[PDB]
Amino acid sequence: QVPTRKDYGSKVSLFSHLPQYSRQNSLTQFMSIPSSVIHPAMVRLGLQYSQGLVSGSNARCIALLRALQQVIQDYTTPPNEELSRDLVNKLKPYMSFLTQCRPLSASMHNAIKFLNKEITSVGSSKREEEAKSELRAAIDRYVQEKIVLAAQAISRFAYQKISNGDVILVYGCSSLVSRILQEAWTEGRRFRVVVVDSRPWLEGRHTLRSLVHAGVPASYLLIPAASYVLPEVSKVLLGAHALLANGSVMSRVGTAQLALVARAHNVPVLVCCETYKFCERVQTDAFVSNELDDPDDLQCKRGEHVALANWQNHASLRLLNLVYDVTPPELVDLVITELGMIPCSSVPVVLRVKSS
Amino acid sequence: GPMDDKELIEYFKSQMKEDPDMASAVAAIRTLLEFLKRDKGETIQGLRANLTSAIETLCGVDSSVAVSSGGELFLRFISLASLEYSDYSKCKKIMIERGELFLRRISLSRNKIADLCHTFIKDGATILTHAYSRVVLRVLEAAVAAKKRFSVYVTESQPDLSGKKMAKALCHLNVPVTVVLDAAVGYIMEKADLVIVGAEGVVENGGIINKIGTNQMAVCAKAQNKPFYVVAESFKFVRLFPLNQQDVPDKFKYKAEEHPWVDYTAPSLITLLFTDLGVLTPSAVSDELIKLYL
Amino acid sequence: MNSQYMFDYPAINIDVRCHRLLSSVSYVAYNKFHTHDVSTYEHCEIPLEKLRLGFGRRNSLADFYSLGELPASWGPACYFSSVKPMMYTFQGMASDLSRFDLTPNVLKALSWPLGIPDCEIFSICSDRFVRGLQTRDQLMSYILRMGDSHSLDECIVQAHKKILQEARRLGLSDEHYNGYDLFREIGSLVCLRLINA
Amino acid sequence: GSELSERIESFVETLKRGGGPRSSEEMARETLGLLRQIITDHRWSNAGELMELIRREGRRMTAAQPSETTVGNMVRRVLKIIREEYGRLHGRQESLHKLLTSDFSFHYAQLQSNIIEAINELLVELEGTMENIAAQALEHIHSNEVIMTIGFSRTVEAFLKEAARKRKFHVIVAECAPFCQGHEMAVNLSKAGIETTVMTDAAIFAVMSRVNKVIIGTKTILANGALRAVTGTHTLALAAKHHSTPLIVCAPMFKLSPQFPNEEDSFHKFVAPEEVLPFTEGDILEKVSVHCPVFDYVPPELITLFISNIGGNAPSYIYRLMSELYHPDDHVL
Repeated sequence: QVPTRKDYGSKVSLFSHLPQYSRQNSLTQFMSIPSSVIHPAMVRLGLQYSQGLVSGSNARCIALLRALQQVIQDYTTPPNEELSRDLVNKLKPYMSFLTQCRPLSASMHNAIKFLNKEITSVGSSKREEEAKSELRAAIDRYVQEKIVLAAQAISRFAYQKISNGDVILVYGCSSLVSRILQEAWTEGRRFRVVVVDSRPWLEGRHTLRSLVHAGVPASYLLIPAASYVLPEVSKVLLGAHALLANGSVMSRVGTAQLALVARAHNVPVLVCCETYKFCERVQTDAFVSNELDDPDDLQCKRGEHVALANWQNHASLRLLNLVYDVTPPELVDLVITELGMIPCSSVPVVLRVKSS
Repeated sequence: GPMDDKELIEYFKSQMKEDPDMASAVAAIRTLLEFLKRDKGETIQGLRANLTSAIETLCGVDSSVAVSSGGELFLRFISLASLEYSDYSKCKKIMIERGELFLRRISLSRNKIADLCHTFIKDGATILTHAYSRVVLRVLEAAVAAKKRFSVYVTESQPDLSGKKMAKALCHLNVPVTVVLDAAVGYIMEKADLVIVGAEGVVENGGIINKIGTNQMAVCAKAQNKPFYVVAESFKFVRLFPLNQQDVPDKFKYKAEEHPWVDYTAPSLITLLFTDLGVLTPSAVSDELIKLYL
Repeated sequence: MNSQYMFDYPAINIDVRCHRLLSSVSYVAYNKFHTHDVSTYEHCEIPLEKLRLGFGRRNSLADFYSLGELPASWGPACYFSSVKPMMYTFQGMASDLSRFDLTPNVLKALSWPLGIPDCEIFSICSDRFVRGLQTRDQLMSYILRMGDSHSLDECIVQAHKKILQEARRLGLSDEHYNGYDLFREIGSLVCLRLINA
Repeated sequence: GSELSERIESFVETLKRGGGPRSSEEMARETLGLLRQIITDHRWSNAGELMELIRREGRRMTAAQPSETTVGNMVRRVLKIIREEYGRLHGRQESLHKLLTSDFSFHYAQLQSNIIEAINELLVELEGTMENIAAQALEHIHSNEVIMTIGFSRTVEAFLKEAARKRKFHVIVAECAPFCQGHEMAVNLSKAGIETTVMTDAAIFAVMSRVNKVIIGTKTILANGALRAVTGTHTLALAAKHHSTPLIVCAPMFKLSPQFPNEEDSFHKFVAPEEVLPFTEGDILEKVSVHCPVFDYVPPELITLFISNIGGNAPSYIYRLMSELYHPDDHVL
């Protein structure tokens, strides 16, 4: 079957319950060529997941749904079996392999739940090709409604909250935030954007380029200097990887810190997120559920010496590369969704109306 | 068409003057429904446009948040009624019937709020109020009718001394009341046991839009761990999301040096809201607004 | 937002072979909130996809789209109009030639604004013509065909712009053509061109 | 008839004199069984008579011991079930939608069977509540965590015992004086291999700076998200809020009461002063006022999360759950 990826390095005691892998160490080195137990599309998708070729939550969800469409297209039913059960039982090992390559995002989990519900809803009397075409169409419609129209509606809503001459502070890379800012500039709003970035990913640079290509004036700085720039900031706009049932915002590490520092400077905090990223689970801190990236990414060349080189030689030394953090609902002023302008406490309400 | 702007303004002012107890939003909704009674239209599109223009001119008459809240609520009611019936005649009959029922239901919200809120007043308690409010007067009347003894403090509301009017109205039923300055809110906060205020409009996130001095009293009560209760009717639920004091629309601040007439109070500064729907947390207002608009 | 609800939606069908002929817009049941704001003209719902909703009581329709906006409702069908109401001439004459069909100089004079001779505006301005739900499709299709766009609001803006351009060409004053009733303006201009030549 | 009356009288006297069912789940089960027996044995024609009878019985049981909110919660749940069944069999909440867009005398033969099967389903769901709550322990406890508890809560004990099967952590238990039931919790947790500490409530603040999160039980949950907990829990919540320490309430769904904190002087349970000041003090007892409140009121703003058999929720959502369990007309009972 599929072997188990080996943990890399020594983990912090408080984070010993979470996996921690190495970027160089791939899993497909122990898998057959051509791939038999795992569909080739899933193998390629996991390969680009583990190497970080696709990183955004929306991008990861879109790539996963495209790979699932390819798998459904290549799928055939076995004799004396049902489509609804066999497809799910065949997809389960693929999702396990993908999780082994990299822990699944919340949007990925929601997409998996939606696809499983759609497959289970396929009638037994339905023809194979008709069922496959219907599944592909359902995946395409899900992508459309949950991404494109949602982003358009969120941008339309956020246009009303952006005024001429204000300063908006953004963090990291978020397609929704960049799209919102681009349309806001296009419709005629005149403003400037402050971009905040953090090591080691430095994803914010991406957004910076987008702004430079849109004509929007922009500024760049690292997260520790955020407290220096917030006095001139009029509002903070943040993307979200997930919204939890208690109203807390699960996002890239440093988002909660930025929200706290903005609260200390009396500036409003707005979080933009599509409703398909809402989660029924709850989480009070960043320790119980999180992702451990490659610790070797923390090594930086300052001058001619790398201080963290061969850090595993020291027995007591540990390297922590946290991926996500949780912002409490009391640190978020407004949430912008495709449904409208709602507070954090309304997150469960949406979860009640989307399900039924 | 029928009942041009002059007649609409005259009817609104006559309804306001004939019954001073009736609130501005109730009078506006009555004027809109009585406009609906005589429209002589054949399509729902022109009806909606005419009602929107009527709401526009009515809000031109009165710059209160409650009038706009009633206008939006009436528009949503018309849309909901149109959603069920396609024929315009049957839809209009259903709209008239439902509007009469709606007027009957909203005419008695104050008594329900009083009956649900007077229980929170204790014997020998010290009640702090901000300005004149019919709902606060009604809840205090209901508490007095319950053979309960309490004292009331009220600010003078310098722009227009409605605090003096509230003090006289409270003395009318033999309630020990005191009048303090608008600058004496922090000084007298330590003597009050709980704070009860009204609201001209309830915003989406659970905060309230109220007289200019409400935010100071809410912040002072928060700094001293005093409960802050808001009595407000259902028809004052606005789908507005101000981020700060400057984000409040200017059509409500002025014409009702720099002298704004209203301010916004965040939901985190409010303990409970007493509405005709019941006793609610500020989070329930957003749920209600979401449920109303599909 | 209450201003985004749509009772009916205009579905636009445009034929590539000829824009001025067979290009139509039908109305279908929507009964839901639209993604954009809605403007109402003669019981016709126009999505404001390219222009923004505006407020006030400006005298002319140009006073709105000069700022990239459109009023929520204007025209004879609304009791209170965002634009200043006004009356246009040759309405009785238009009702008179409403009986005349498409069958030299008269054809060139009446070729406006399509560029191909047509006599539908006479039936539009006839006194026997009543505005309601049944006449939304034809009036909106005429507006769409007069302009060159895929959006109804842009078509209305272009129609008013060309009306103003012809008024400037024929020497009529700007203040007497504000856009209160676009089709009455079209009929009056057509009748003036007909009597001129 | 006579047997049902004897059972009702025994239940009322047990509630009045204390004791009886130590477990809250056991008390809920007994209340549901008593209500089922009332429905089966007593004669009624339509839904109105049954609702009035249930209202009278629930009023009697509530007046027997107002601090035991589980009985009243069960009565209101049965009333809501009856209302739902009658509406389903006869016809087809207050909101702005209902306000805008605009009789229990009818009799049905199969209504009683539907009520009984709904009550049986409710009991079945009640039996598996503790395991459902404990199944979420791993999602909230990480390695080498420090947990603080007060008193003896069976739900919290199950939570910690389930979490200890795969993770190592420390648990601090405060003895809920005077009835120091925290000692039993501490020894029970130590018997399961968890490293535990015993301390008095006076140290709750002092060690709070070294606590990662607080997991506590409760007696009642109010409509606004407030708690009726054991005495000393308000101080623990204040100490946790001072350090921004998350506070988790592991409470089943049957402890939700649609009442509000407006009621006074009946909230806390006052017991004999012997628990606080012994009778052997002597003459000074003549001129000293001794009060021993058993329960404490915790405002909703001091609570971070509620864990129930349906999952995790914020206090600000409690009202919605309270809307899904009880009809607004049954709050007065």
